[PDB]
Amino acid sequence: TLLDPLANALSHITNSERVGKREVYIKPASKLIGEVLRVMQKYGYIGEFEFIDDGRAGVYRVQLLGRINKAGAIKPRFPVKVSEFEKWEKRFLPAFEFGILIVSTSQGVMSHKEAIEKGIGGRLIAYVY
Amino acid sequence: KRQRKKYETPPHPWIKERLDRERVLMDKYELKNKKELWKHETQLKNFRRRARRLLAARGKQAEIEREQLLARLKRLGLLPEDAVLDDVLSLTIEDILERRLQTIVYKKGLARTMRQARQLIVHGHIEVNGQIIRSPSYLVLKEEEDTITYARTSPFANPQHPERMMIEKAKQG
Amino acid sequence: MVEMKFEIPVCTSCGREITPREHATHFICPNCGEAVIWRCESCRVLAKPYKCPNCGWEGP
Amino acid sequence: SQEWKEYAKRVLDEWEPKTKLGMMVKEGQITDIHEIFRRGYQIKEPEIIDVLLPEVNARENQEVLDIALTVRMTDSGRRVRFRVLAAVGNRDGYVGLGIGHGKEVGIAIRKAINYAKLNIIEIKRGCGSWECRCRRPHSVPFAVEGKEGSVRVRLIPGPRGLGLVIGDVGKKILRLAGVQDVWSQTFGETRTTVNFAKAVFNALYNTNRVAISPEMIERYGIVVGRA
Amino acid sequence: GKKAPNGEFAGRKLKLKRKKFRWSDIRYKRRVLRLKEKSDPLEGAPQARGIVLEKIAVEAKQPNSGMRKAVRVQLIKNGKVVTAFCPGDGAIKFIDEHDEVIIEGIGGPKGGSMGDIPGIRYKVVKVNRVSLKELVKGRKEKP
Amino acid sequence: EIRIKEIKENKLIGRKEIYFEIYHPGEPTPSRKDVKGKLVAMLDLNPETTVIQYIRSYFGSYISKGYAKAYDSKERMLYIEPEYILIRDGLIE
RNA sequence: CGGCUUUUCCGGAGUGUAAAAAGCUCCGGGAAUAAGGGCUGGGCAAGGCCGGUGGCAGCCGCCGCGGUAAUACCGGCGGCCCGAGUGGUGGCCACUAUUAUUGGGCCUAAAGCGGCCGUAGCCGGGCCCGUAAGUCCCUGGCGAAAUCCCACGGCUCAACCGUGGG
Repeated sequence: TLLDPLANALSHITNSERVGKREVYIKPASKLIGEVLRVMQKYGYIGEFEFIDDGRAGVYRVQLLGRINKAGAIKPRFPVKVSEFEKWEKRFLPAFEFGILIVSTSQGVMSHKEAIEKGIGGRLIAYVY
Repeated sequence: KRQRKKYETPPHPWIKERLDRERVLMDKYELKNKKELWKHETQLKNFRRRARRLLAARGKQAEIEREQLLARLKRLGLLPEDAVLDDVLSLTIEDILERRLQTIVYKKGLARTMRQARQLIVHGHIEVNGQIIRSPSYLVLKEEEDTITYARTSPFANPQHPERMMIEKAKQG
Repeated sequence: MVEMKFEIPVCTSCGREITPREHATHFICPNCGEAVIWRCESCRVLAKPYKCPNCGWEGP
Repeated sequence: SQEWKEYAKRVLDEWEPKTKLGMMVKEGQITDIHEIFRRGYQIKEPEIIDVLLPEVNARENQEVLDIALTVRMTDSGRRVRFRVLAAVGNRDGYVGLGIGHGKEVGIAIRKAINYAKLNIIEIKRGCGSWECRCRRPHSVPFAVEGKEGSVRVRLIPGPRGLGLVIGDVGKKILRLAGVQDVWSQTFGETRTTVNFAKAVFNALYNTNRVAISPEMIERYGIVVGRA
Repeated sequence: GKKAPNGEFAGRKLKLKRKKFRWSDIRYKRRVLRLKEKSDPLEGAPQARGIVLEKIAVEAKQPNSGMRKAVRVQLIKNGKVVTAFCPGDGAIKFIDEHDEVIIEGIGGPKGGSMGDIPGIRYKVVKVNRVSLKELVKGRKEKP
Repeated sequence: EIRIKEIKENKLIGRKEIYFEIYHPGEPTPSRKDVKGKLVAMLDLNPETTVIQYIRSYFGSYISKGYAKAYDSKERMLYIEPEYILIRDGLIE
């Protein structure tokens, strides 16, 4: 059973990247997935991404630019304050500011760097680098 | 609570590289025991840990602590007046050992040999800012460095002390 | 100390850089003859197609 | 320096080139070591690399990591053989590893040196530490992993002057590569120094593999090859 | 499969699992039950005082060969009798029947028997408040 | 050579506290009588009403620290001051 | 071989005692005038010769040496480490990702229940409206002192103690 669309999507993205496929289709096109896809695109990991009206859940189509070493979902959604970033960031980014974490906060799903700039906590949802 | 040693023993006592390096340092600077060297290295590690912790900290307290650390390090003379938080990781033990009382007085040419400097400091012939100090392991601040002179009542205040002309000749030679 | 920052080849079919000891291949474009395609071992073994940037010519 | 060019001249005057890579290094067309690496060519004449990298010939820059005595049993004796694990690398981000088989220790050492010469690789260096961030190639640019046998070694950037936080074998390997500080984390059997050295070599080689954006190059001051 | 549990709200099962499989360790199990403290003839004493009962030679384990001298000692603390090795060379002459000896551990693996000598656990340190090390060296003299 | 660094008058008690340095380079630590006789000169005090509490010789220092008091009437010390300090200063047998 | 200092010893003076005591600090006489413990085959790598014992005596944290030239026993010589300390024994932590949340395994090395159903528990499709309980930010009271860290200041420096911050 599909317990989670987001982790499956990120696993698919990484496995597609490793072989080197050009286009990736994400089957359970959820809103949180779309907000997620916006993020690393804003940071240049991917190119244009589009939604497709399939009539079941829609499908998210993305093209791969060969710039994603590994992407996954921090599953137990640990709540994190503003100061506790380096603790979790040391756990999921290979080096200092290498890659980005994604946080669901009061102001939306959005990048951990900008959250530090906004100085707002939230719940980690996924990591990619 | 009990007090604790201010020096950290090496993790393994019989590594050839560390053995030889410490032996070279011992012979050059002529400390009585490796205890003194280990104390100085522990001081170095303390400063480096403080720099490490501060470099990754954001907040007013972090800034104040950083400024204070740089101020003290400059006070010791271990850094230039335009030093930053980066080069502090590049400090070595030899920077500290250069700042020792014994090393400074010997570099001030009051001893033919730094062992003789250690004797002079122990016997109270060397005064810092007009105050004596009998610990050769004492660390000398930059400000103190110009006030280092012979003890007034000691015979070495006499220019005619028989060892004194030998000292000054070896300095000249 | 002048920095000898070279240009690391980047495989066209994927856009990845090529590791020093890979069995990649570089060759002039067989259609236009102007562009040199680089092709890394991962792309080569899987034989996923490459596209010329000049004339758009394509070929495994 | 001048001595190194002098030896380059001698080995140029003597070594007649055989492989295809030989001429455009004997003809002056190629001048950079990484000129070999970028095009995906192959090296089977060690004489090529020292012509570009005479610094290999230094005694300090060549290390002997392990001497082992392997015993092939036979119906009329325990015929033994020396396996020499050795590493040859310059202190500006190029290094190679090799294993030499010999009937004698000296010949084993020579063959290991030649094979380590032939397995030369380029390296990425930087300051990826969460603390240092000095933009100088003292450490790895970022965390990397190498695997071989049961050995998995994760190198993590470490602050300046920390000292190589790793076993002695990895200490020597990273010493000859021009890298100064690193945090290390090992899993599996580190006792078998051959597998451990191979795992460290794999990690250093994998350093190149990661995809990199132009911003992070300026961020970490990444050096690929010669600093 | 994947390691479980992993939910945000499964602290109880994680803690219970860890507690359950911590008992499978032997070091922690020994410490908590204080089994050594129940089994120790010394009852936790690194050093103990006893009275020699007899002298015995014991054969070392193969392939080693040798006749190791030792003494049976009746413990003053609790009365239980234990055998203790006599270190040094020819030390057995210095030791006599009904001698107040002081023994400690022998230092074998897990505090057990050391070297090739099996079953022994302790070595004699002092005799009649004079140490065996000097007596074998001869520097001091037994009372 | 005596250099006073503080003279506090305790109007409640009616006493002048005296805190001072004594320069004795190359010399022993001066005796109580000598310092008292030197102090009384430039401050014009009555020796009987003046008591010197302590004279501490700092290590490796040729300047010694000294603390004393100077009251107004002969009864104040008897009522207030510890009996032992006068015995040290000899004002009581 | 020559020259020199004063670690100690003697005397005085201060504090000192609410009393000596501390010999604490200053000055004076005067002298080269307090040093061991362990190891020396490898794991410890740190260190190589001589004589005795000869499957005995024995050593050994483990691997190992002794069955006659013993670099491993004993003794001498020499060497290495630490040092007013240095070894032996017992306990806790690390070593140890051999307790694994970070971060262990479960085909053949210890470990998948013989299988299936299902209660509790745990984990759960997408979109929109609502609450704002968890959550995140701000903010008031609170979490004794000492002890922790830092800068500055007092005891010669330090240890220790005070001031200010966290």
